[PDB]
Formats: sequence, structure tokens, C-alpha cells
Amino acid sequence: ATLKEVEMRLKSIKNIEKITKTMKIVASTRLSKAEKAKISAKKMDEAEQLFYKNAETKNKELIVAITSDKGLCGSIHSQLAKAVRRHLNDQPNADIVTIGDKIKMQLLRTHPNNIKLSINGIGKDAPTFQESALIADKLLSVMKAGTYPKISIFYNDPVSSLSFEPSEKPIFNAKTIEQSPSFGKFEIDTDANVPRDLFEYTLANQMLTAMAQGYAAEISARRNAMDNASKNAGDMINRYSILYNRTRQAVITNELVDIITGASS
Amino acid sequence: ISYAAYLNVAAQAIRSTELQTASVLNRSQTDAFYTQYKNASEPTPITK
Amino acid sequence: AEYFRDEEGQDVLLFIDNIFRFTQAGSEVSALLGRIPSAVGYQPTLATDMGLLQERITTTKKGSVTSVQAVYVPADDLTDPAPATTFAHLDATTVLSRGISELGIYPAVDPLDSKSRLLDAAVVGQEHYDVASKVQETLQTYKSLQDIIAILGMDELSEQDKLTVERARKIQRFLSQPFAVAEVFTGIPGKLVRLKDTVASFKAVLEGKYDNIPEHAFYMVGGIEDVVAKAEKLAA
Amino acid sequence: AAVVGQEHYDVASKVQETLQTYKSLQDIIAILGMDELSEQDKLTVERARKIQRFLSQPFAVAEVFTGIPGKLVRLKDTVASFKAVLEGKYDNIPEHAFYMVGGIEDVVAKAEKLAA
Amino acid sequence: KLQFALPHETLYSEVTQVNLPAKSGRIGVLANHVPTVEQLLPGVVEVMEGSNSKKFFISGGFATVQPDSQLCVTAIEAPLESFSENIKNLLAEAKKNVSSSREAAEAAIQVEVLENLQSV
Amino acid sequence: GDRQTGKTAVALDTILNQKRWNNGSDESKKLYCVYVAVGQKRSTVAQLVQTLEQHDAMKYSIIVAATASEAAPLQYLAPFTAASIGEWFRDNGKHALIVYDDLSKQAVAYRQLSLLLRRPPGREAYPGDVFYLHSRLLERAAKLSEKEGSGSLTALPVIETQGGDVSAYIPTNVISITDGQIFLEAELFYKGIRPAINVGLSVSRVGSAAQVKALKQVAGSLKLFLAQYREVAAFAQSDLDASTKQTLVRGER
Amino acid sequence: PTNVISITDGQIFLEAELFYKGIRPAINVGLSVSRVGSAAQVKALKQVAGSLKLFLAQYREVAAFAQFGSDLDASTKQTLVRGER
Amino acid sequence: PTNVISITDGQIFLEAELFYKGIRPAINVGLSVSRVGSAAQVKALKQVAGSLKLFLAQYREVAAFAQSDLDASTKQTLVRGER
Repeated sequence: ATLKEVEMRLKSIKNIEKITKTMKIVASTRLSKAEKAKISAKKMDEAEQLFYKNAETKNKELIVAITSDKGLCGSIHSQLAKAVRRHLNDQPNADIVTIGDKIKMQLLRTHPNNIKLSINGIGKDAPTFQESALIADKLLSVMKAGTYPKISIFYNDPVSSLSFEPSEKPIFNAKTIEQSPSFGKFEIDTDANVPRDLFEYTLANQMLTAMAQGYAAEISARRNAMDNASKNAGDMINRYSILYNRTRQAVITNELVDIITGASS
Repeated sequence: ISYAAYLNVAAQAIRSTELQTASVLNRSQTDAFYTQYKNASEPTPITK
Repeated sequence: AEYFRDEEGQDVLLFIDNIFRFTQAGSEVSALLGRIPSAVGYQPTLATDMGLLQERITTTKKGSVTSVQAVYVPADDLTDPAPATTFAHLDATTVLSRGISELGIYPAVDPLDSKSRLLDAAVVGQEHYDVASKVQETLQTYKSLQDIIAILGMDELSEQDKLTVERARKIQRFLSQPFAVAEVFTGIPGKLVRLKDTVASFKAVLEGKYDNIPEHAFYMVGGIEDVVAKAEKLAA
Repeated sequence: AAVVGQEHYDVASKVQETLQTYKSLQDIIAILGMDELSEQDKLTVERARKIQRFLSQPFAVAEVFTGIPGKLVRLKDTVASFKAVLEGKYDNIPEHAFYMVGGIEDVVAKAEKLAA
Repeated sequence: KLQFALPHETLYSEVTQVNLPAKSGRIGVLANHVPTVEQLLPGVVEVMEGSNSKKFFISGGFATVQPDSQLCVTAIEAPLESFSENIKNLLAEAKKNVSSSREAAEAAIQVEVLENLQSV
Repeated sequence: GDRQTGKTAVALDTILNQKRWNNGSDESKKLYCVYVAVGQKRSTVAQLVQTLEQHDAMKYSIIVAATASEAAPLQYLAPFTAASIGEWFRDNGKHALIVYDDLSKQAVAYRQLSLLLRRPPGREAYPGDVFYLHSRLLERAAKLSEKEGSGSLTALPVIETQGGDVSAYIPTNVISITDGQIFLEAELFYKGIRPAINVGLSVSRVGSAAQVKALKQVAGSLKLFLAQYREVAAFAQSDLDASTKQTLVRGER
Repeated sequence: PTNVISITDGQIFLEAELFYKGIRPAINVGLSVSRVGSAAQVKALKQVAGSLKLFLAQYREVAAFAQFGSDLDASTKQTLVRGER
Repeated sequence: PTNVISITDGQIFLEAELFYKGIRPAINVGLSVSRVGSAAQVKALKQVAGSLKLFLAQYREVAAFAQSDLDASTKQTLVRGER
């Protein structure tokens, strides 16, 4: 009817409301850990960056991208996809590793050949060294990424805990370390060639930090989005309520007419 | 052995003695599948 | 029933079926009587006719007549005037819903919606009351957690929460008890579980005395004695 | 499936199902977005939006009101046209090209018009 | 100054003398020390801030005295002493597992780590 | 509030506290309570009677009884009849409290009557001059001028809500006529909070000239704290600030 | 309908939306009942369709949450996958 | 209204939101239709007015479906439409 279609769609809306509420709550719970993590990691990373600045480093081509397997957290998946697609116009022949099922899907549509190695089964957990290290290890062995002119990793910088701006940074390869001019004011011997360890070490350290930043933005966005979803659902509840009320009123009117029509006879 | 693999095993080894927290053990585990996407078409999503 | 109550001087236990039929019938003769039918076409004298019947059914100092009046709730809407008026006149409401029957639980009672006014704290004893309050809370938790379990899954919820869910499921299937008249409606011989035994058995479950017994070994069986034996049956 | 035959009937069946899906996901689309839908669902939703646009076929004396010359499409053409769209052969062509036009061939040419 | 940091906790982000084990053997850093990069070998580390001495067990990493006299120590995780015999026994099991060949190398690093721990 | 959620029980509690005041020699504190049992089964009133005997409240009580079986004309005139009794106390300068339970069923009886007199139905199939009826009854509860004697009649009508629908014609009308509402919140009842009231939906517009001065001082705070407890409820339904948690504890206690 | 529903031993509710969904005819068995039941059902057919009902009942609930598009827990999707078929 | 509408040669429904929003009075053009067309009007006002009814029912459509992301083509029409 009017009544039943109003009501059933309102019921759908209700179930959705409850679910978006539920999601938002869990998102907040996860968020506290996520933000905390990102601090410790980021502080550690900055210490490494301290080397790179002073070294004056400054690096066919890698793209790495990070999201979760899990869906619904925002437009994290597709905003990141769009800035990647922009950088697939900045290098068509760049090899995409997609870390996370959702970011896998968006890029896989735009270029599927470019997807060469992809990583799944990461998104569930919060970023961890074990993951970063192994992904790095596979990235080196499988993709031989040291021979790729640069590496670029994309992640989501959590600009504010109400925003996320997708951001990228370049992982300085061993050649960069080699050819950086200040490196003698970071004296080291030929033996134990620092580029060949430092490349690999910062592959993980940069990746883990990137991962932390991304996940922190993602869970934060998930809370925000799920909250906004609940609000949007409220508006729809109210819209179907007015229709319900109008329909209810109309039933009464016809019934009153019926009583009068009867009584008059 | 690779430098970052070397450090990785060492970090895992540190989670032994035995006084170490749950969070350490979580940092020391991953269940994943590195999905070889060679050529669009995907050779098997072999464990990571 | 009155003859039994009064002059046979005995307690009785009346059974009527469905009392919606009584209202509905009355509507038909309202119209024919020329009496302008009141709300939702129900007779204007709905209240007083119900009232007469209900007042007649009572405990008196010579007989205690106990009605079980079956009620058919049109379109499961209790704000339909005929159910709602009866809702007032009752003492021990029970709601039998399709869903719980579908879950395979006999009887089909909605557990939160089964309320009696003769269920009270000292009335049925503080022990009985407190244990039953724990049951209500346990179930209410389970239902809220169904949503978590639905998408996110069971794991994420605390061990305490997980145990609350598991116990609710065990209790849920400890409600499943077969009936003797369901030897043709289910073909499973009935069970009769003493009041004292029920208080004890639900107390036991909550205490987790039998958290080592499978959920389905509570399913469709009687008392605790049965459940232990039924644990053996699955064990074999 | 005999009167207009199995081919017509099948084509009709898929259109009915598709449209009903599109109506169903109106809630989720609004509460969330349509990019917050699964890829499979997103394809059907997109297909249904195309179907919807396709359904406007001008009429001869409605050229007066619309300002668009009327469109009559052969029964043989209709079966052909819908078949292709369901196979998404022409699903990659703007909504606008499917808008206010008759047959499949008209959509193709109107894609050319839009492209300019 | 010391800037001992991990993606886990920030340990010692002046820390007067720090004694480190590096692939260059052992290196000690005191106040103004020359700005170097040293790959930290998996380690037993002492950190002294004034006279007080704190004893890290460190997963190896990188050390970098920066020219602003900030000893950036970056390591995955690190004092070690609270963690501490069953680990030596299970390490013997891992040594027998070194019969199984990368797995041998992993188990060997485990044996190296036990020896390094056992010293303290 | 919701049907038989111990609706009568909330009311009965007042009567029992009034036993204490009644004992008091000040005859303005001798509120001669009247319970007006409208369409209430004789069993239900039997429970009430025994409770009243038990708390010795029978010795100022009046129970005007229009029982469930009793005729709809008796039910119709039952609060009006009762009110005249109340006027006698009030006019005599005494005070008393009359509890009409429940005017919703009183409304139904008037409906039954009106339809039987073939007097037309009106909105929500209730007579239109039901409003007029209710207003007449409720204008007999009044604190009389001192030339007309200090005395008063106080009344607390009980309205039974059909799933909390106060939008219903009989609730809307009464709400306007009366000053204050107490809206018993059924969710709270189900959640075992007895008394079950949401004080977000209870108001009194007879204010603190009906509040003890002492109690006023120490309960401005109380209103505000509970309000905050309610608002900050949803901040617990998430890992959030110590400040919220402080409010929540203070609220929970 | 109300009067008749009370009189009759069953309802065989059909749903229009499900007609469009492609069951043609479409029977919505949520509001379809047969109080007389499976004494009028062949013994073989009683056995085979025994848990047909259970699976469907689970499917109805599971399907309702499932439209959201999220990757739900696998146990629920075991139901979801089976139920669809 | 409907009984009248069937009799009448179009309708001119007016929009409350727009009324407040600076068309005083505000003519909803989604729900304004005619049923005689521009053969009641002279050719200058037919030639200029070509497809504008469609155009602002294309702008209307674009903002209907804007609530995810859409193509620049749609944006162009919406931009024209707004203006």
C-alpha cells in the first residue's frame, strides 16, 4: 500500500540505523588504539627522517597503496584510488601493489595489468611489524623493487580526526642512499654496506608508519561516517513518519464517512 | 638472510624467557595471503 | 463452571477458545441489533460484555475458577481494540509467536512478552524471582549482541559477553521441551518438569554447573536429569 | 514464453528482476551512497538507470510537447535492442544517449551527438 | 642526547653515555660524539643518563648520531631483564629444528639471541 | 502512562505516605483520599481494599466503585458523582485528593452511551463533547480562596496510554486542561526501574510553591545532574573522555 | 479477509515484490501457514523438507542484515550462500 | 485538486522551499506542466524556448542522483541549470 511501503522501507531504514550505530560504537573503541599506535610509530619514523634530511637523500616505478579488506569506513578506498589514478597518468607503466581488498577493487578496475602483486588478509588487524616486514620481504624478492626507479607508497594521512587526506611519500632506495652527498658526516665503512641494510630497514619502517597513519585515518573516518549514516537514517525515519501519519489520518477520514453514511440511513 | 628478515626473526625471538605481553605476540603474527596478480589474472593467493 | 464453583463447591479451570471469536460474533449481532458499531466495527457494548464474562470468572469463597482464555490476535496487533480491552481484563498474559515455534522451541512463547501479575518477588519467592531476573537480563544481552554477532561476529565481544551468549543459547534450548500431545504434533513423548526442579535447573545453568554439556543436549528435552542423560546420548 | 516466445520472455524476465533490485537498493543508496554498494550490485544499479532512460521513446504528436520528433520502434527491433543492453554491449554509453530516444541504433548515434 | 624510539613505545626520546652493539662491534656514545650511521646488531644495550643505568635488549636496528647530537636509535622493540630458563630449553628445541633447513637460519638467529640474553 | 504497569501502584503510594500526614492534627494535612475505581474489576479493587486495610489507610479512604461489569451510565457519572463528595470536604475547608482511575475507560463508557443514544461520533470515534466533559470534571479540583475557605480538592487523573500515544484525542485534551503531566516510561518499567518515569516527559507547572523550601534547595542540582546523565548516556554506548565518565557515575548512583 | 482468515485452516500469502524478483508464481511463505500440517504430507517428503524450513528461516533473518554489502562473518554467510541457492 | 487537474490545461504548482529561497513567489517547474504547447505562442518564443523545459528537468535529474560522484558532463548541465 502506501502504508505498507512506508512501513517496510521504514523498517529497512531502522535496521540500517541500528547497524550504523553499532559500527560507529565499535569504530570508537578501535580508534583509541589506532591513534595511540600512530604516535609511537610516527615518532620513531621521524628519527629515521632526521637521517634522510641531513643526508640530503631525495630519490618501472612502484606504487603501494594501503586500505583494509573491510568495507565501509568512508571514501578512503576511492579517494585513495583517485589520487593513485592521477599518478597512473603520472606514470602509466607503474606497478601497483594493493594492500587491502577494497583498494584492490578500485584500482583493479582502472588498470588490472598494473596489479602484479597484491596483498590480502591484512586489513582485519591493526598495522604490525610482522606484517610490514613480510610484505617488504615479498616486495623485495618478488618485485625486486630496488631496481624500480622509485618507490611510492600511498596511504591516508589523518589530517584531523574529522578528515583524511590521502598522502604518499617516496621510499628512498639504496641508490639514493649511495648518492646522497652528506653521508660522510654519517661515517660508515664499506664493510656492512649501509645502503643494502638501510634500504631494507626503511622499507619496513616507512611502510609500517604509512600503514599506521592509514589505519588511524580509516578507523577515524569509519566512526565519523557511521555517525553521519545514523543521522541520515534519522531524517529518512522522520520523512516516512509524516507519510505514515498522513496515511493514518486518511484511514480515519474514510471510516468517519462510513459511520455517518450508515447513520444517515 | 635478508636484513629485514634478520631483524624480524630477532624481534620475534624477543617475544620469548617468557614475561612478554599479548600485544607483543600480536605484533609478531600475521595471517594473510600474498595474492600474486601477475599478468590482472592472479596466480594463487599464497599465504603471507 | 459456576455450578462447579458454587454448588459443587470446587475449584475449576475454565478453558475458552478463541475469545476473539466472542468479540467478532458480537460485532455481527451489534449490526443486526441496529446498534451503530463502535471502533474497528466492534460492538459498543464490548467492554461490558467482556466485563460480565470476566467478573463471572473469579475466585469466590466456595470455588476458584481459573480461566485460560485463548485469544487470537488479528494481524498480531494488540492495539486492535478487541485485544487491547482484553489486555486489561487478564491477570497472566502469554504471547505465543510464530518465530519462537520456527526456532523449534515448543512452546512458542515470546519470553520477554510473557508477563504475569502473579509473578512477583515474594509471591513466588525471592529465589525464584532473582533467578528469573537473571534469565531476563541474560536474554536481553543476547539479543543486543545478536547484532554484533551478525556482521562483526562473536569474537570481539568479551569472554564474559561470549559466555552470556552461550548460556542464553543453552537456556534457549532448555526451553525446548516436548509435549505428550506433540506425540502426533512432533511424535516425541512429553515431559513434565516440577516447579522446584525448574528453579533449581535454571539456577544450575546460570551457575554454569552444566556449561560442559552441549547446547543441543538441552534441546527438546525436559529437566536437568534428562539433560545429563541426553549429554550421554550425544557423547555416544 | 510461447506467445512472444522464450527469447522475448527471458529478456522481459531479466528486466523485471533488475528493476525490482534497483527499487530495493534505494534505501541503502540514500543512507549511504551508491559507491558504498558492492560492485555486482553497482553494475545492476547502473544497468537499471540505463534501462530507465531507455524507456522514454517519443511519440509522433508528443513531438509537440517534448519538442523531440516522435519515435516508433519495430517489435523485431525492440527484442534485439533490449537483448544487447542486458548483455551490456552498449552499457558504457552515457545515460543521456539513452535518454528520450527509441531503438538501440538511436542510442549509438546520439552518443555521437553528445560526444561532439 | 638520546632519541631511543620504537614503533611500540618511545624509550628515551641528557642521556650521557649509551653503550651499543653495532656491526662495528660495540660503540659507545658520550655527549658530543661524531655523527655516524651504524647498523645496530641485535643487542644488549646499556643506556646511562647521568649515573643511572638502564639495560635494553634490542631487536637490532639503526643508530645514527645526528650532527645535532641526537642519537636516533630506531629498533622494533627492546630493558630486557624482566623477560627472563625455559626460553633456553625451547631454544635448544629450535636448535634441533635447525636440522630443518630458511628455518635453520631462523633457528640459528634464535640460538644467537639466547646466547646474547644468557650473558646477562 | 502504560496500561496496568502498576499504574494504580504509583497512585497508591501517595495515599500511603498521606497516611502519615493524615495522622497529623492539622486538618489541611488531613487529605481524605478518594480512589475512584472506574471500570475496574472487583478482584482488582479487592486487592486495593486489602492493601488499604493492611496499611490502615481505610479510615479516611473512599472508594467510589464503578466496577468492570457495572453499567456504562454509572461509569460515566462516576467521577462526577465522586467530585460532589470531594466538594463537601473542600468547601468545608478541608483538603483531599481524588484519583480518577482511569478516565480513558471513562471515555469509552461515554462513547458507548453516546452511540446508544445515537449521538454522533467525533474524532478518534470519541464524542466531541468528551472534551467538555473532562474539563468540567477537572475544574472541580481547586484551591479555594480563603473567603471561600482555605480548603481544596487535589486531583491526579490517571490516563492509560495505548503504547504511549499521548497524541490520542483523550490524552491531548486532558494534557491541556491539567497543569503538569507525569509520563511513566514503560521502557524503564520493562528495564525493571520501579517507579518507572521519564522526567524528561514529566513536568509540573505548579512548581516550587508546591515544593518544600528545603527540598527545593537540594534538588535544583538533582534535576540538572539527571538531565546530564541522560544526555551523556549515548557517549557510553564508545571509548570517550573522563569528563563524560564522571557524569555517568554521578548519574548512575 | 480478516473474517475468512479466522475461518480457514491456512493462508497461502503471495508477495508481489517476490513476483518481480522472479519467482513466477511467487509465494511468500512468511504469512503462509497450514495448521493441519504434515500429517497431510508424504512421509518421504516430510523427511527431505525437514530442515528446508530451518535453512530458509535462518536465510530470511540473515539476508535481512546482509543487505548492507559488508563482508559479514562467515557463519552468517554460510547461511547467506546456502539460502540464496 | 486531481479532479480539477484532469479538467485543466496544465498546472502551475509552486514550491515552498523556493518561496523562502528568493523567488517570491516561487514556481515549482517540476510540477508545472502545460498541455497546449507553444502553438499558443509565437515562433520567436518557440525558437528561443526550445528544450529549456527538458534542460531544467535534466538539472533536476542531476541533483536527484547527486546524493555519489558524477561525470563532468552532468556537472556542466547542472552549472548551466543553476545559473
